[PDB]
Amino acid sequence: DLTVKEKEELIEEWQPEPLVPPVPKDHPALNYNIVSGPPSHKTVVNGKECINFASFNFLGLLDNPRVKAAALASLKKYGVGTCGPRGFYGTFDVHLDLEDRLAKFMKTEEAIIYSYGFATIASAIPAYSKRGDIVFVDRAACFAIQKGLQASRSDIKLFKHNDMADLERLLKEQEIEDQKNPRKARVTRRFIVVEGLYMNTGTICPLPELVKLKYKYKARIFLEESLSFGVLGEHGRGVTEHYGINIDDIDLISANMENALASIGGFCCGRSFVIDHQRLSGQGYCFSASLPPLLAAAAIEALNIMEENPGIFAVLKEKCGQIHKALQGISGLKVVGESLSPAFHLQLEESTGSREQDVRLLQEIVDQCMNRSIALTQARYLEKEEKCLPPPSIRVVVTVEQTEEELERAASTIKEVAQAVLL
Amino acid sequence: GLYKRPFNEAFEETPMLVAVLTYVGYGVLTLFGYLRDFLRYWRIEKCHHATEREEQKDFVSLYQDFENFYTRNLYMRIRDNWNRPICSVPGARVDIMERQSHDYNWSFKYTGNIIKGVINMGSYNYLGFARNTGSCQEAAAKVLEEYGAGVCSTRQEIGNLDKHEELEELVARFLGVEAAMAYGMGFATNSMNIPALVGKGCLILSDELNHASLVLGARLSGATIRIFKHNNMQSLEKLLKDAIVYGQPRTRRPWKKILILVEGIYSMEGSIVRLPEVIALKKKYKAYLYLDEAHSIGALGPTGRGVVEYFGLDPEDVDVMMGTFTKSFGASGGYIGGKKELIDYLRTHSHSAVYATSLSPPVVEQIITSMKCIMGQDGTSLGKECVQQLAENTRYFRRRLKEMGFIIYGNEDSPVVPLMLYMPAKIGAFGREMLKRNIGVVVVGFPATPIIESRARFCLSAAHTKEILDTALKEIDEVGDLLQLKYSRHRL
Amino acid sequence: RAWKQMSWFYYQYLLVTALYMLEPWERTVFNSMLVSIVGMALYTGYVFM
Ligand SMILES: CCCCCCC(=O)CCCCCC/C=C/C[C@@H](O)[C@H](O)[C@](CO)(NCc1c(COP(=O)(O)O)cnc(C)c1O)C(=O)O
Repeated sequence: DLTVKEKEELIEEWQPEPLVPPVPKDHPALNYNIVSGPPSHKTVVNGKECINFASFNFLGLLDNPRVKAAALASLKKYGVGTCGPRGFYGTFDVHLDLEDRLAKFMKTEEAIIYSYGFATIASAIPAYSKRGDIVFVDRAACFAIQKGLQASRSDIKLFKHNDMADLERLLKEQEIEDQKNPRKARVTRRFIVVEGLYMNTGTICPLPELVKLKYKYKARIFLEESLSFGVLGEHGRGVTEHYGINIDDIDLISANMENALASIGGFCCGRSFVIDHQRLSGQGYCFSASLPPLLAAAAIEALNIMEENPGIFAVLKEKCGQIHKALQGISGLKVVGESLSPAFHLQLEESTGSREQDVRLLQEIVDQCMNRSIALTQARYLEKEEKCLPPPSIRVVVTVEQTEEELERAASTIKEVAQAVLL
Repeated sequence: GLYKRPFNEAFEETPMLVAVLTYVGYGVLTLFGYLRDFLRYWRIEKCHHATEREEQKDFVSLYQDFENFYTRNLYMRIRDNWNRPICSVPGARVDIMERQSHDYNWSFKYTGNIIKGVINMGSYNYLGFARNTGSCQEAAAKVLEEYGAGVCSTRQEIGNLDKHEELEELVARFLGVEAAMAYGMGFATNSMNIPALVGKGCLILSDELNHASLVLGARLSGATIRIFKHNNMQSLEKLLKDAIVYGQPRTRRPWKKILILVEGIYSMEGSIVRLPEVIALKKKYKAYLYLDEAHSIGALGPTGRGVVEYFGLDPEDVDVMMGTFTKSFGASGGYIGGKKELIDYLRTHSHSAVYATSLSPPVVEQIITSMKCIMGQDGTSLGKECVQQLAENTRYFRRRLKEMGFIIYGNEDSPVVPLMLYMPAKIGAFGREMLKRNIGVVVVGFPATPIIESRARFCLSAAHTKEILDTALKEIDEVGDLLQLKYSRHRL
Repeated sequence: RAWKQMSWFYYQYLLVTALYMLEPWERTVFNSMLVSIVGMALYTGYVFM
């Protein structure tokens, strides 16, 4: 309908917005932390040597000499790069050996390996769940689960954190809707996506009631254990070994090898029936290069170390209990987590209105502690992208390496700094 | 749109008879798949495919049968060609662990023997940097001994490391852009950095044959997606005009931003993008450009800078320059280069920066060593000879293939060489026959290609000498005569 | 050399009609059906003559 001259005038008058908006906020995240040398116990941060209370290295296998020797041997035999996807001449013997080792360690029929920690649980969910299904996810799920759910088009319902009456209420509403429309009902699939040990809050999900609800209301459970894979249970199998729940009941278990095993990549274990689908319908699996053999050999040697010595879980548990009990009593802060949790949070007891001021106070505490030679970090989130934004918090991570004296001194340092600042 | 040097490409159309035969074969396979499914339904034959547990039989079926129909009756028959395990460095010659199956590829049993010295065409290693010996291996070993394997925190937290700073600065110097940032995986790079740039109320013009990572990244953001024809600048111009004039669909409000996603070299198709025309259109219509150089970072260019140096254009014209280290540099990872403000915003607001683990130290060391080898800062003359040898190998191989009479796709300078098979059974037959004659090849089917177009891909390298190419060409000619794969009418 | 010739012709048959991917009993079923149809058409044509 438009004349031509009007069309060129419309085209020339248009002015797009800049590709990236200006950032006149002086973000603390803009100023990174420069770590000189490996991020291990007694590291150097910003030119100041400090004890590492921030890195996710629970079992202290990052600097174990055996792991380095095994990785060096694999590097000599194969080289750094794999140069191909898993389908096209990218599968080595080390990959199959690692899959077998994981399957035997978790006492599960099959396991699959993803080359990047985020991608495993970012791609597991869309593979099984399609448009039209209903998925019940916990509120405090990590960002990876949220992106996985968004990638699929399935409807999403968020139930309250560790509240089983809320989940039963949602399931009852779903069943009445099911009775309303049976023809749609026969097709829709129900999933319950839950995290083993929550990163954001540092609590533990009540698995037995989840199993009861699954068997009563016919919903398939997807369990994510990024932290609980290598820290919980007598033999470090996971939360399933901690509670005593039979591993058969859980349909799929996802994890990342970066936290405990100290190697890049993730994995997913389950029955062959559910696992075999991911080898074809997993975007992160089919369309990406395989994991380098060096990292796979490092992970295998870490698995051998974990199998040989099961007392490291006990000492880690006792250190977590010790530090968590010691931290109780700070005047201006509150501990958010459970005793068994390796990594937990410290949050302001009474928060000022502006989030930026609270972040500034926490950053001041962190810097003042770093001057005292205890390295701490702050939980980092995306304010806009996060569906449920947790309050700002200082992350505390416990490691088998840290001695009792270091834990006591860190507790006293944080206590003095908090009383100095929050006053 | 000015081209310094002639731009030649050929995409020969499929014969009619071959298309008819392809449809007949696919129909026969589909019908027999129906018959097998019906037989398995009545339990006349045990279903080797696993079934869900007994107490979960009351649950809704996890898999719709017809959804997996292609996997159950089509893919499973010739599964042996893909997922071939190897046990050596993926250089010019690779070792493959032999395997055989008794239940028609349902389950694989590894036999003792291993095939040695197979000529390799599947692995990329364009510049031949995948070796277990050299200066790169020694530097990687030293960094592994010092830093250790893997890091245990995200970049914004304590997981940041000085090696990452050195790698980012080196990448920024290498490309020519002001700043750059590195990432664990190129797929992650796309899927985690497309949503950051564009939001709801923006348009994304995606090429018809874009990578899966780009499509996923576009879907994750709320931007509207419209697809233009592959390397058809008239289609792109029409879409740009209509989008600028009419505006948003529901309410005719002007678009906030218009982003065009293009790739350097399309892996399957094998065609180099018409960059000068794209840049001309982008400047005329005030759009933004996202250039994926995964397959062209090292292969193309007088000194291997990329497609931008191949066309002689200015690096500052491209707004976003993504690349992947895996294809050429011999290490996994990804990177994005651009102006300083873009990199600062990405450092602050990227998903990978916040919720993902950093890149491994030995990998970044090997990348740094490879880049300093190519750039000539090493002091060795090996930087230029690798690129020259790759160019000669590509030209010789493509000319020899075309002289025989196979149908070949893509630009002549493109190192990736797709050869056309066009039929279902020939996909398996070509792979098996080539493997028997001691050459390893890769064949691709319906999941990644159209149903009619089924192709076998070759990825040339600077590692290959002339004699390897000669033996490969002789065996390919013999197999083509055996299976009648010469369809080209122009020159045979 | 004729035997190799007919073997090659049968091999081209198998490649063209996608019988190469199928199991032997499926091949036998398909061949029986095809020859039955061909014979039916032959007799129906002889009806016309
Ligand atoms: C009749 C029955 C026929 C049955 C056939 C079944 C069949 O073909 C199944 C195929 C099995 C495996 C499929 C693999 C697909 C590969 C596509 C390829 O383009 C890849 O995407 C690659 C390598 O992964 N892409 C690399 C790349 C990335 C990511 O790089 P990394 O982060 O290093 O992994 C991102 N963008 C782009 C453009 C590329 O190329 C590739 O190009 O080879």
